[PDB]
Amino acid sequence: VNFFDELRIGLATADDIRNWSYGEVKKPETINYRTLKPEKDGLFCEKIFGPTRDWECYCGKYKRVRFKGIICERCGVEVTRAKVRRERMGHIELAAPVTHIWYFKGVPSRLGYLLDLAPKDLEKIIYFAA
Amino acid sequence: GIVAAQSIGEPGTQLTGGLPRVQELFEARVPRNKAPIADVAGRVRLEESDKFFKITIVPDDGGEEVVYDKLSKRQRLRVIGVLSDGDHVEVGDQLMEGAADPHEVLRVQG
Amino acid sequence: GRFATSDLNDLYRRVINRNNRLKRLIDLGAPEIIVNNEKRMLQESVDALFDNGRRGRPVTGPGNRPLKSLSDLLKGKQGRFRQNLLGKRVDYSGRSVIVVGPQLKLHQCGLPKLMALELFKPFVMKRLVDLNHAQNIKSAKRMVERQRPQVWDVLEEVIAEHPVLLNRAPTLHRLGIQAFEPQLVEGKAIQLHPLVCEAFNADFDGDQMAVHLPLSAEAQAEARILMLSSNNILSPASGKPLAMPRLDMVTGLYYLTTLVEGATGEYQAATKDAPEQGVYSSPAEAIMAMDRGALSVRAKIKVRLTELRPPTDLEAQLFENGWKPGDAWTAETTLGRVMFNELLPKSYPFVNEQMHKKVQARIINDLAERFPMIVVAQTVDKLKDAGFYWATRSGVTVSMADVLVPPQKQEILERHEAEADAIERKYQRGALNHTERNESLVKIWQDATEEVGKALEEFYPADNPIITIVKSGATGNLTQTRTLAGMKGLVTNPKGEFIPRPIKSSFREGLTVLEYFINTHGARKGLADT
Amino acid sequence: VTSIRIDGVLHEFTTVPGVKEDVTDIILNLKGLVVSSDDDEPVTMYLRKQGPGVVTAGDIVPPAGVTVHNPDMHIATLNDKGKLEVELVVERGRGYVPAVQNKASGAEIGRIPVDSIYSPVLKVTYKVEATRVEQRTDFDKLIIDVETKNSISPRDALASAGGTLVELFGL
Amino acid sequence: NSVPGAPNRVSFAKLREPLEVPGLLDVQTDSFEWLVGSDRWRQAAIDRGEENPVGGLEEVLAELSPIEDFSGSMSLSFSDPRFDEVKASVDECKDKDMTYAAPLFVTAEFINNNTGEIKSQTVFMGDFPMMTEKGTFIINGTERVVVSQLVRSPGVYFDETIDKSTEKTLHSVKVIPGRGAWLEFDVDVGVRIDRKRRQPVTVLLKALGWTNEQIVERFGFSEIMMGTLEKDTTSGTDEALLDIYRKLRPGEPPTKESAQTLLENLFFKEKRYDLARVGRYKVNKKLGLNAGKPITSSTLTEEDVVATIEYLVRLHEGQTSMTVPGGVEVPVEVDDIDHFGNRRLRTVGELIQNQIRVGLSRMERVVRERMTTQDVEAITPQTLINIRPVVAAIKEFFGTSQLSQFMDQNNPLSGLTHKRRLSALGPGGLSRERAGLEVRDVHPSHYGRMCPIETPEGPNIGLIGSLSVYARVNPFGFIETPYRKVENGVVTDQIDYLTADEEDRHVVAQANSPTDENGRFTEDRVMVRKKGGEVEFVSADQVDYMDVSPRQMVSVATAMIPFLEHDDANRALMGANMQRQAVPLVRSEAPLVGTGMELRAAIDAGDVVVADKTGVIEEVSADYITVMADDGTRQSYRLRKFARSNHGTCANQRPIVDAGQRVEAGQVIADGPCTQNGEMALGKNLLVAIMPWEGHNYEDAIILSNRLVEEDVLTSIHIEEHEIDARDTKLGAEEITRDIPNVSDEVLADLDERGIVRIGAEVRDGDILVGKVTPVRDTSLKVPHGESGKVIGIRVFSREDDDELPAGVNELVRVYVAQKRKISDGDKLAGRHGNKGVIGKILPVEDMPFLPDGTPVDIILNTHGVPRRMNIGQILETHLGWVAKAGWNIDVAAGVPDWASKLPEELYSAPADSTVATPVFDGAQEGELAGLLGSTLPNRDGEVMVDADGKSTLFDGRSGEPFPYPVTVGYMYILKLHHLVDDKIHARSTGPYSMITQQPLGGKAQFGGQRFGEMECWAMQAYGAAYTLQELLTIKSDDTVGRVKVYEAIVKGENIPEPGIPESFKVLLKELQSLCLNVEVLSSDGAAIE
Ligand SMILES: [Mg+2]
Ligand SMILES: [Zn+2]
Repeated sequence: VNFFDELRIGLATADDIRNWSYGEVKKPETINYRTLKPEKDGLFCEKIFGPTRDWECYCGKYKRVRFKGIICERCGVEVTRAKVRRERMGHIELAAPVTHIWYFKGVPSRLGYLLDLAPKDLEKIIYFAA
Repeated sequence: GIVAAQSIGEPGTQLTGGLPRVQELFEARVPRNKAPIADVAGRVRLEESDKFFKITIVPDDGGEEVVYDKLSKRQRLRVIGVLSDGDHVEVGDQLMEGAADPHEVLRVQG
Repeated sequence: GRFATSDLNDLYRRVINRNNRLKRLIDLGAPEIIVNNEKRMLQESVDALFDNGRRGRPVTGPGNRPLKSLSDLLKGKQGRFRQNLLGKRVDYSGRSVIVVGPQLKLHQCGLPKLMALELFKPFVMKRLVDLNHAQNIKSAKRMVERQRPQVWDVLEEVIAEHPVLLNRAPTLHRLGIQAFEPQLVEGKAIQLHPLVCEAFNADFDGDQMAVHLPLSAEAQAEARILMLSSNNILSPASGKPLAMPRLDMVTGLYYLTTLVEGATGEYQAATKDAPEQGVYSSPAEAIMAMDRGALSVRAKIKVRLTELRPPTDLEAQLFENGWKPGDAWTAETTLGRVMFNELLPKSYPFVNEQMHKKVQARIINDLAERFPMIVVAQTVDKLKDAGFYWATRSGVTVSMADVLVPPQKQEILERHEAEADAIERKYQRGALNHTERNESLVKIWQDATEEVGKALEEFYPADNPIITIVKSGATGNLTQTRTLAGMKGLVTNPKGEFIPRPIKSSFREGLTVLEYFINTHGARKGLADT
Repeated sequence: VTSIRIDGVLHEFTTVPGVKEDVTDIILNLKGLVVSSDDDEPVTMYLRKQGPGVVTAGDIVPPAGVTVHNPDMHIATLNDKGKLEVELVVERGRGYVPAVQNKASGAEIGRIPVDSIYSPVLKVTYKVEATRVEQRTDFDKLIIDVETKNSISPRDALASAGGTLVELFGL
Repeated sequence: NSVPGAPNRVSFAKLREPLEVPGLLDVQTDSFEWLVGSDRWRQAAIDRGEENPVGGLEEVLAELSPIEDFSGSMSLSFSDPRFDEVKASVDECKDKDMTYAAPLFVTAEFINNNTGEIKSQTVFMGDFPMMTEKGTFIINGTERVVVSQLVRSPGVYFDETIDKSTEKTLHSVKVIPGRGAWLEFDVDVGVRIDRKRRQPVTVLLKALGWTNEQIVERFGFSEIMMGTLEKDTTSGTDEALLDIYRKLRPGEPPTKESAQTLLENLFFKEKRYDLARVGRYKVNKKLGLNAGKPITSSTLTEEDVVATIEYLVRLHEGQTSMTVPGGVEVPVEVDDIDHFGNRRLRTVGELIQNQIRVGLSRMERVVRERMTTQDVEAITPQTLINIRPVVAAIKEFFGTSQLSQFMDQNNPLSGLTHKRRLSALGPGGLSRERAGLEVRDVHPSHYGRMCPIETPEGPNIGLIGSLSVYARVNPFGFIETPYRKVENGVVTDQIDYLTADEEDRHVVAQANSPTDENGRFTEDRVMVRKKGGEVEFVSADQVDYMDVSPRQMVSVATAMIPFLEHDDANRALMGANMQRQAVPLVRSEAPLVGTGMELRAAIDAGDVVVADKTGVIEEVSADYITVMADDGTRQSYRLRKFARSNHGTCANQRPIVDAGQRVEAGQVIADGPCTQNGEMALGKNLLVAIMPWEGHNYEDAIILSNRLVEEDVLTSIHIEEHEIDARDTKLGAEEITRDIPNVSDEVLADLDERGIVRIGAEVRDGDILVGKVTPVRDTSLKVPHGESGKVIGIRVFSREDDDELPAGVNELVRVYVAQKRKISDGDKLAGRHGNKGVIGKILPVEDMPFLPDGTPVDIILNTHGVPRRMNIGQILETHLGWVAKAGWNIDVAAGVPDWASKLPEELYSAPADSTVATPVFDGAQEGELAGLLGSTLPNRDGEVMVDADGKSTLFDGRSGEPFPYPVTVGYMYILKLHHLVDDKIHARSTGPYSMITQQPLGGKAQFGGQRFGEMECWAMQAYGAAYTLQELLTIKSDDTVGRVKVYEAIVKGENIPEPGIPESFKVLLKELQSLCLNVEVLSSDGAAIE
């Protein structure tokens, strides 16, 4: 199509950030030092992000181009193009809610001008000193 | 816009005052030689102090005369023969040789 | 084996770690202090992730360097917005060194065949599969990859009116990019047109250019109509013709058109005995009289012209009813001016003048405002070809004999010593100070420079190549001629102040080590400024 | 000379045991040779010299219907340690050709291409005499100097040129 | 003249050379011999000046030692830096790809005070890199060179800056040290230590220990001095000491005992505050205190500090006369940081010494702690000392440092001029952006020390200077120039090396001075240099010094530009630079017009092979020469043949001598790449014509005859290196082997049993060089695009072999590929006068314009590119070139012609191909050239080609006619530059794309596309070629669906599909989505999806 007249912005709500995301990363691991493969439910994870090689699952059961739009029961990776690894956004569920630094440490503070308080006091609230 | 931009931008290489004056005028900053303009139209009278120029402009309309005190002796008066006591100066024209502050010209002459 | 990992990974790791630990502390049922501390750590981790080195100290990994945040992708000169969006690498594009291509028409440019072949590889492959040269695409790809003899018959059939955008960095002005018809050339250089060199500000002193192949029909069109060099002769500055003759062409046409007394085949107008002699039935006759040793191109001859339109005053006095598609009228001109007007368009009137770069400027301006752009494009190309042809047989060549010195340079200089030394005789007594002396010296030696600057032109003959080059307006100034022959005069210090002892010697004579060493300042200063 | 093949060295950019000049400079000197052949087909000459002395162009042993026209010319200087065995391939052409690559043709790693100059003429010039004044039908007499390498005589060359021009003027 | 066995080059030298051209690698070798503490230096230090020599290492150890623990029970002092036998010879390091280094010992005595027993041992510091006689360091088998750094000398620099408010001259001094805190005194604010603003001078003056009376007595007739002690709030010593001590460091308990120790530790102490010998010297000589005293003195304790303030108040007051309490009288005047009296040159030795210092200081920590941790008595300096920090500090100095550059080996002269290079920039030096327009500019002190002409044309103009010919380095590091003294108008032959300081104290006349045979100013008034840069013209009585010979001020590179003084500094600079770009040519040939410096440059450059010992040549081979000495020994000089130089050029050395020649001590045996009979021969003598010719030579292009592509006169050998390593991975292990799974026989026919291409097999852009297999996948080394030709040698290093590989490698292989570059079109040529240009057209020799004898001219340069550019050097060089090529005889007369009155003897007659020397500033002249062109006619025919004006009647080969006016033909020596089409030409329809950035990976080597920048986009927008820009910044770069579809669409011959959205947008979108900025796409009616 390549036809969008205007471009609107805003603030990413947890709902919209969840709606964006395809899977939830829930382990602090990138790639295995031995084999150099992506780690399951970690960063670079094929299940949540996308497949390493073009039309190839993690475990290595479905590696054919013929089929598309199916999730492998063993690993849970979807067999599509690799380019999605530079598209399919992820997310992290914070056990405790965390504010954005841009609406806080900005000069003047947007949260600070919204809720009407000193930035030095707002610092103490966010950084658990009050 | 871009035609004009590039047209103005290109022959900066073929200059030597020069590109400083161009970028100073385009960036709309206060000049290196702050030569004031006439705030009101009237007749000029210049008193020569201890190595200083006291210019007073007596107005034609009927208000307060424009007075200046502390400007350097090596700024030089505008050639309009040359500016001395017993002359009538316009609100538009520059007073001394150098560069007229744009902000000053805008607020006075629109 | 070694990893060149991005910093984001470490921040995301730090966040997910502290998130997992916090979730484990929530699962455990821990006290408030450790949970609030872990929440502070998490808060600081996400804060650092979104903006590193904003609140207090930045996060660092190997060797005390701050981690590239998510916002650090966007901010800076190496930002996404700035670096990785405004200037990119491009496919279907080449770069090479430019050479002159004076055989080429303005709209044409010469492309190195070994470049061209690769630059149009798919386009030539398409036509190679269209023809029964290649059986399938892969064999065409292989054929063009191998550079087989059959490709060359096709590559012109493929390149036929498929223009290319030539660029010369830095791309200052709009014409700094121009579209051209790529003519194949054997070599590894881009044969640029001589006129467009000013439109690129491109010398042939190693300066590279970048070819781009516009692929889309729309692009091909845009190239052809908007920015094809022929279509935009006039600069987008003063609306003056930028693609006009400069350097050689100028001296070529200057020599071609300029008039000379006491020449070969000259107009005499003899009394009693002989006829007028310097009178010729046709420009053809005059050309035959020139090529055979009998007529000199720069002779005030009386030629009878048919194809050319006369001067505005001579239009009225002769015809003033019918036109001259094939009539006849007499002109007291130079063969060269007729060979010049032969280049200028049919319905354009006669000039009968020496073709100074300004005269060329106003002529090509008149052509630009009066005639279509194609007429200008072509006429200025004929002016280029003719100009260059006549640049050779101009006889513009430099020699130690050709570069002269003014014979009064001894008299006028030494006199200007007698005024200077005198000041010293005034100083030693104690009247004038060093600073006023230092200025009066500058005045005196500037006057001395001026005297030589004038005196040079009074002595130097007209045909003198040095005088040709400058007084044509081709290139160079009377300043450069004065600092080449006579003396450089006063040269400036690196502060801006002038040195009171000048260069009292021509570059022809050669400077003394000191006079040179003083000259170095202003030149290095100039190089540092440019 | 179109391609030379020294049995020892495997490429241009090395040296032979016990020679003064390097293989590049030997090739560069063998370009300086002047030879003439009857058969236009590629003919292989042989130059074999073992032990000390100055290898000249006269020491080359050409086959039947090939002649060297500068025996005096210095190629390489040897010692008792060094042995120079070089075969020089000659072919009849015209003008100049670039050093044709053996990778393109069906030629082995041993064969070294050399920048062939199929130009048996060395120099040509001319001046024209005005001879007689403008009155009584003036004519121009041209005198041309033709200077060959000794591959062929000026006569042969000028005749070949004249022949080429006569062939080249079609009507 | 002076050179033992050089080919006779007739000279246009009017004066006699007083001083011979000294060692052109002295500023490298001598400095490094001063660092090492070598015998040749030691003797020179014993002879010249002070009678107590100390080597760089001896000094840097002497200053450091003794190392001692906090208690002061055990200590450790070093001495005697002995240099034992070197690991291997220079060639073997370049062969084995190791470093050329000497094992370095130091005698170390572990002293124990409590017991009274000293344990002595020889400590092996490591394989310390040593210098070659060529003046280079071979690091990891690469000839690197340490460029000498220009800096502001340690000392006290007074300045005066104008105020915007008050408009008064405040006199601000800066006390720059070797290492420590930087003191500076102002007036209107006092002292400022490490940006400690507002600290009146009286507080430290008191705090050190001056009573308020002694300040009033010492200051004398000062106003601001009496103002500063009046303005001081903290009156008394301890009050002022506690006042300054708290202000110096915040958050520390301010005690007297700590303050009084810190005050005298920060300045007066030797260990904490690193005093400089050059500093002590400078402050002693300039302030005038400790006059006629020994060197290696202490720092500025008190006397210097009060003397500098005494100087400052006298400067601020404004009196030229001064008398110091204790010191001698000295004139008072401001100092300039650019002026060479203050601008010192720290050189290889000192730059290595400064890193040895830091290394041994990084060791001193480890030793100092190791002594406190380890038990007493049962410890030896073997175990205590760690060698790693020092060898690491040196390997760091030869591992990315701006003062340790690659040798530019484009030619000998490029290397030679890469040595004796004065760098303003680098660590412990001013930055490229920080450097102003004033410091870049030349200074009247530069004259005869740094070259005013030679400097790059890029952004480093003025900064990267080059040391002048006769200049040398003083032991301090001050650049000294030689002069001849003159006494009451009678010139002496006493060659004296003066520094930029004492220079300015004296009166120096220029070398072009009329002399009375022996030495006496025959001219009544001489042209002279006065105090500073006043090019005066004064009486002979007043003058005390004079320039030895002319071209003092010129660099070795710039000194090979014949008729330099007829050029401008710009084109001179351009030519001087171009000569350092000149490529080496297959045959190579010397200029028919050069300068005397070309004979000397080639031999000292070090690529030429010289005879150390006088003798007869026993036998000559292409590989090596063996000479039998008069001493009786046999020297076997090894030559290197088609060895790769740093900048991809040939290091091919030719033996010039025959198998029974006679060689004297210091005579050339074998030429290096750019040498013909032991003189610097970069380019070639081409028959130049000077006329504009049918467009091809327009806007400085150049046209040359196919003759050059035929004869291979300008042909170059270019050698490129291609490396690959069998590095270990976690899956398996890499191996260099012939067998590849996915190939044909044709692509592996050139390979051998090893699995690498055989020596001499011609390679094409794409062909396999090294067959390598990754655990199985093919990761073979392929020759890059725009590169082809023969393979010289394959240098292999295996795990099986004993050679040193880098950590995590099984088998390194390094392939040398040679290509024989013919001078094609677009390749850049240039004279020695800046007259550069690309090769326009290669005219088939016939059509090129020719001389009436038949000789067709080799190049044509455009006339129009002479007057505007202001370089008529090329024309004089062309003319004297013609005079040189064709033999000549100045038909003398009964008693000489008038034009040759000031002409050299034994240069009336000369034969064909007669090489000529013209001293760059005192060579051939206009009236000499004019008459000289009046030559004989040696063209085998008996007619002259040129005329008395040097303008030949050329014949047009194109048309056939003779040109209507006579053309300036002659023989200009022209150089092939390194700017070649084979490097610069790029092309890309489609190929491999980069992984991280989804645009074509940029590069000539990587088969890359060109950068379509912002300024290119502005021009495209200014046209309004929307679809063009929207193609270039989408399917022709970023768009992954576009880049694959466009190729298919073009090759099928369909419409180009509409460019969708670039990856450069998607990445920004996803980046802003990752920054939690909810960006969404929607039109007037209906919202879009990503
Ligand atoms: Mg340029
Ligand atoms: Zn799977």
